[PDB]
This record gives sequence, C-alpha cells and structure tokens, in this order.
Amino acid sequence: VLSAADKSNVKAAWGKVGGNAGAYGAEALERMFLSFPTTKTYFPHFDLSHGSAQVKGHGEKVAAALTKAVGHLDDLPGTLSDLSDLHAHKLRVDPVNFKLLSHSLLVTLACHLPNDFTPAVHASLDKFLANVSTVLTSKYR
Amino acid sequence: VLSAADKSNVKAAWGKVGGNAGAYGAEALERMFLSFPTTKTYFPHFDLSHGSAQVKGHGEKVAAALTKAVGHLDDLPGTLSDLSDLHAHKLRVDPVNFKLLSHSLLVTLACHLPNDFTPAVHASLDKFLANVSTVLTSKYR
Amino acid sequence: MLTAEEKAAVTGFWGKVKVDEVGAEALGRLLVVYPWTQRFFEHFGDLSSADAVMNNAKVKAHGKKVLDSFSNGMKHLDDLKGTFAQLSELHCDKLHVDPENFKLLGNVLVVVLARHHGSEFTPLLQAEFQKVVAGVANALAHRYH
Amino acid sequence: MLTAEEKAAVTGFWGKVKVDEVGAEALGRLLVVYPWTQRFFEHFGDLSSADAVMNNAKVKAHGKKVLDSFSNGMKHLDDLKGTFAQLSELHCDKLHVDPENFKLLGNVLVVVLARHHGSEFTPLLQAEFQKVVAGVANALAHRYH
Ligand code: HEM
Ligand code: HEM
Ligand code: HEM
Ligand code: HEM
Repeated sequence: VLSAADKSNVKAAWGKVGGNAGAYGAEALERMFLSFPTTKTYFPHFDLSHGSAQVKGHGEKVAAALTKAVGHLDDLPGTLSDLSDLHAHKLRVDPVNFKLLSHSLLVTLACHLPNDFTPAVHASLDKFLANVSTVLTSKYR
Repeated sequence: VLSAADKSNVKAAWGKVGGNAGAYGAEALERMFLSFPTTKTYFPHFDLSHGSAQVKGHGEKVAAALTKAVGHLDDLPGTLSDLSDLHAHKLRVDPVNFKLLSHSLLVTLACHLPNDFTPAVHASLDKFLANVSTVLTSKYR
Repeated sequence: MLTAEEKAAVTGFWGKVKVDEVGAEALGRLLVVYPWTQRFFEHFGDLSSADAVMNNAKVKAHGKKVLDSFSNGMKHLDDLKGTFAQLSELHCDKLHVDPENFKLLGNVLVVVLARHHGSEFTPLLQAEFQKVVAGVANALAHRYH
Repeated sequence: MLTAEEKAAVTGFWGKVKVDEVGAEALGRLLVVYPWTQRFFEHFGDLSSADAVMNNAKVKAHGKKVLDSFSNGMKHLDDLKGTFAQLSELHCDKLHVDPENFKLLGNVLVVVLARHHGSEFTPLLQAEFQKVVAGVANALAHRYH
C-alpha cells in the first residue's frame, strides 16, 4: 500500500500539475498511441492525429479520473470501481496496456516537471499508477 | 474479486486433491524449475533434483499455504500478508515468477484430475491462483 | 531451438495427439479463462458463458485451424520464424494481438495436453513443449520487431 | 531496425545526451522504483533507501557501464543481436535476469531522457527510442531462445 510519504509525494506532484492535468492526459495518450501503436485499436472511432478534439476530450476525462484518485488514496478500489467495470467487461482492455499508459504518464510528468520528479517521487507515482491499473484490471479475477 | 460458483469449484477441486496437496506442490515446483529455469536461482541452497527432500518439504509448505488460502477465499489479503512480506521484502521474488508457478500448478492439477478439470473449473482455479498471486506481489517498497 | 534428442521426443509424442479436439479445447479455454481475448472473436457469436464458448461451432472449427498451423510448425522446428511469417503479419498488422497472448494460448494448450495425456506428459516432456510454444510465440511476434 | 531517416532522428538526439549521468540515474531509479532488482546488486553495498541507492558510488560506476553499451548499440542498430552476444549470454546463462527487466530499464532510461531534455524529447522522438530499447531488450533476451 502507499506509505504516508507516498501520499504526500503523489498529492504534491499532482498539485503542481494543477490546472494542466487535462493537457498532460492528452499528451500521455498521444505518447501511448505513437510509442505502442497496438493501443490505437481501442479507439477506432477516434481521429488520433496530433491535437484532435477527441483525444483532447478523452485526455481531460482521464485526467479528471486520476485527480479524483489523488483525492481518495486511502480508497482507490472503491472510487475507481465503476471504471474497472467499463474497461474489462465492456471495452476488454488487454491487461498489459495499463502499464503502458502508466509509463506514458511518467514520461509526460518527467518532461514537464524535471525538478519535482526526484527518484522518490518517480517511485511513489509509479506505485500510485500500479495501484490504479490493478483496480482497473480487478474485474478479471 | 472472485465469484461463488468459483468458491465452490475451488474447494471441490481442492477436495479431490486431498492428502495429495503436498505431493502436487513438489511436482509443480519441479515443473517450474524445468520449464522456467530462471526460477532455479531463488533456490541455490536446494538440491533441485527429482525426489529431493528439500523440494518435498517445500512443496508441502507451498501446498499448505494454498490449503490455508482455500480455507479463506473471503480474506486473501489478510491471511497471506505475512507470506507477501516474506516474498517481497526478504526474498525479493521478481513478480513475473508468480505466473509461472500458477501455470505449473494447473498443469500439475490437470495431470491428475482429467475428469475433474472442466473449462469452468480451470477458470475458477486460475482466478483463485491470480488472487493469491496478486496478494503476494502487493508489498513492494 | 531443439537439440537432436528434443526434436525427436516432442515429435514422437505429437503422433499421439488428438489434434482437432485439443485445438478446440485450447481456444475454448482461452476465451473462458482470459475474458479479454473475446474482443478478437466478437463475430463468432455468443461467447457469454463457459457453456456458450464450449459449444460454439466456429470456436471448434477455428480451434482446429489454430492447432493445424501449430502441428505444421512441429515439422519445422528449425524454421519457425519462416513457417509463421504470414500469420505474424496477420496477427500483428491486421488483428493487432499483443504478443503476450501468444504465450497465454501456448500455456493453455500445454494445460490441455496435460489434461488429455496425464502422467505420460512428464515434467521433462512438458518443458520441451514449453520451448516449442515459446518458439511459436516468437515467430508470431516477430513482425513487431 | 529503423529506417535511414529514423536512425538519423535518433543519432541526432543522442549526440546531446550525457550518457554517464543518464546511466547513473537510470540504474539508480530502477533500484528505487522496482526493489526486486536490488537482489542482483546486493554486493554493491547499502541500498536501503532512495538516498542510499542514488549516492551509491558503484551504482553510478555501473550506471555508466550500462549506458556506454547503449551508446554503442546506437552505433550498430542494424545488428543489435550480434553486438550484444556476450552480454546476452552474461545476463541469461549466468545472471539469470528475467527478460522482462530489460524492458523496464529501457523505460526508466526513456523516463530519464524525458527529464533531462523536456519538450525536446518529443512524442515522435520518444517512439523512435521506444523501439531501440525494445531492440536492445530482444538482443539481451535472445540467449533464452
Ligand atoms: C491510467 C489508467 C486509465 C484511466 C484513469 C482511464 C480512464 C478512463 C475514463 C475516465 C474513461 C471514460 C470515458 C467516458 O466516460 O467517455 C475511459 C474510457 C476508455 N478507456 Fe480508459 N483509462 C485508463 C486506461 C486505459 C488504457 C490503458 C486503455 C487502452 C489503451 C484504455 C482504453 C479506453 C477506451 C477505449 C475508452 C472508451 C473511449 C470512448 O468511447 O470515449 N483506458 N478511460
Ligand atoms: C502460489 C504461490 C506461492 C506460495 C503459496 C508460496 C508460499 C511459500 C511458502 C509457504 C514458503 C516457505 C515459508 C516456510 O519455510 O514456512 C515460501 C518460501 C519461498 N518461496 Fe514461495 N510461494 C509461492 C510462490 C513463489 C514463487 C513464484 C517463487 C519464485 C520463483 C518463490 C520463491 C520462494 C523461495 C526461494 C522461498 C524460500 C525457500 C526456503 O528457503 O525454504 N515462491 N513460499
Ligand atoms: C499459438 C498461437 C496462435 C496460432 C498458432 C494461431 C494461428 C492462427 C491461424 C492458423 C489462423 C487462421 C488463418 C486462416 O484462416 O488462413 C488464425 C486466425 C486468427 N487468429 Fe490466431 N493463432 C494464434 C494465436 C492467436 C491468439 C492468441 C489470438 C487472440 C488473442 C488470435 C486471434 C486470431 C483471430 C481473431 C483470427 C481470425 C478469426 C476470424 O475472423 O475468423 N490468434 N490464427
Ligand atoms: C538494456 C538493459 C541492460 C544493459 C544494456 C546492460 C548492460 C550491462 C553491461 C554493459 C554490464 C557490464 C558488463 C561487464 O562488465 O562484464 C552489465 C552487468 C550487469 N548487469 Fe546489466 N544491463 C542491462 C540490464 C540489466 C538488468 C535489468 C539487470 C537486473 C535488474 C542487470 C543486472 C546486471 C548485473 C548484476 C551486472 C554485473 C554487476 C557486477 O559486476 O557486480 N542488467 N550489464
């Protein structure tokens, strides 16, 4: 589980992100689509060229979900439940894909917040996203 | 994070296992060492040859842990917490290796339960093993 | 790949294999145990329960096609990369199956072999097939390199 | 591997990378973020906290060794396999590092390039480096097939 130091690191890291959550979400998605093209095939109804309205709208929503998680660290299984239903039962996301969005987010955060992204913040953020994915892959098993 | 027909299947399938758990623990371990030789490194102090008392002993205690798990399908995080601490903090078992033991077990089970290993039972057990595995990777500093 | 002895052990054992039904059972068990893979198999019909998958005619038929190309590979152990080059293009570029799933199907087939052949399917023999299914995994994944 | 223009995009970026320091940091972050990897480096002394790992002089020395072999790969991108022959044999037939961990260090390194270079390390440039680390991962893993 996330330690009290993790909880402060994550909250603080996401604090800096602040208003820019949505932009970073859209960037993370784009870094995921390009770097791992298989992931594109979950979004065949999207126009996935750089700057597209649908990627931008989706990025805003992924961001809002992670912001909501950052408020509720002592309960990620609970507050993300309804999302684990969607991803697994409806969309059927291969469980391997989640680590990819996680990686892409880390690269995004690192790009924009170099002086915040110490090794220990890197670590707690990874832990935070490992926690999220897990919940999101919950509804297999 | 399981079912109920699952729980019934798991107990039932563990039932027909019986006093053979200890012996099926050792076989699976052997199947893991042979099929996946990098798992041998966790046991440099073991005689790893077929029939060895060291494998036997260890197979027992593996089987006995799972026997306990079947007993507590409603609180796997709580009941297996100590083992998880052990595997991660002391043993540093690469989380990738849990998959390979589970598969080795199923193979073992299937070798001895041909008319008691239906798709449905396969799913249930694999689900159970995955719950078990998830708990044993859950502490990671 | 497999040494002179290994090729011959695996091959002797494969003559025993009821390949058609192992094919159907492996793919069926794939869809039940790892629900997500159904996403590639929507158009096959009702895959909404164990009973559904296991009595789905097209799952049976496709199972056989899958295991047939696998048994072809069993005759091309030295050239798996080559044997599977067209299918690698199909799975990678058209279907976009993540190469992990080649391993899950491999593993699942191994379970099915285990269920059909019991204690004749020795630790050593299984280990030999683990290499074979890992080889098949590679050749299938290769055009992602 | 890459096309003759992709290779150029990559070589053009890498000439700006300070490999020694990316190396020290990348191995560092790996050990902090993914603790099970520490097992392979117990003989490097104290690794008991983030600061301990990051200031470990041998972790920094080794970091550089890992990145220098990287840079070297960059110079032999058409033949990554043959170039990593000995190290593929070292990690597998001796160190028994599971191939998965190659991918991880690769990703940690790409995280470090992002931190070191910011918006210069574009999505497009990243994807190019993403298949380099995959390629390096394949060559170090190879001895397992
Ligand atoms: C960090 C973990 C993730 C979070 C927080 C997240 C968040 C979300 C949210 C909030 C939605 C709802 C969108 C809506 O209500 O319209 C959604 C939908 C969706 N997600 Fe995720 N997601 C994550 C990971 C992934 C991954 C890794 C994939 C696969 C690459 C994926 C694929 C999809 C798809 C295809 C949709 C439906 C798109 C649409 O029709 O708008 N998700 N996700
Ligand atoms: C379902 C999965 C597993 C269960 C239930 C399990 C359970 C156990 C138990 C009961 C012990 C012995 C504690 C004692 O001596 O009383 C143990 C120890 C150990 N485990 Fe696991 N384990 C699992 C998976 C793994 C895996 C996947 C690995 C790595 C390949 C691993 C590596 C080890 C090692 C090296 C020891 C210490 C051996 C000794 O000194 O006797 N375990 N585990
Ligand atoms: C051992 C690994 C595998 C082998 C040997 C294999 C082999 C084959 C073969 C022979 C075909 C038929 C080509 C034809 O009809 O000419 C096929 C098609 C197909 N494969 Fe695989 N395959 C493997 C893994 C997978 C996996 C793991 C998936 C899903 C995750 C998959 C998804 C598909 C799909 C969706 C089709 C076409 C289905 C249709 O539209 O009728 N394959 N494969
Ligand atoms: C792209 C990934 C990697 C590359 C390019 C790489 C490269 C190298 C190089 C150049 C050496 C030194 C060769 C020598 O002096 O003989 C080395 C040694 C070593 N590597 Fe790696 N490596 C990688 C990943 C890993 C990973 C993921 C681990 C484990 C998590 C690991 C564990 C070790 C260990 C324990 C040594 C020897 C340390 C010692 O001598 O005390 N390596 N590697």
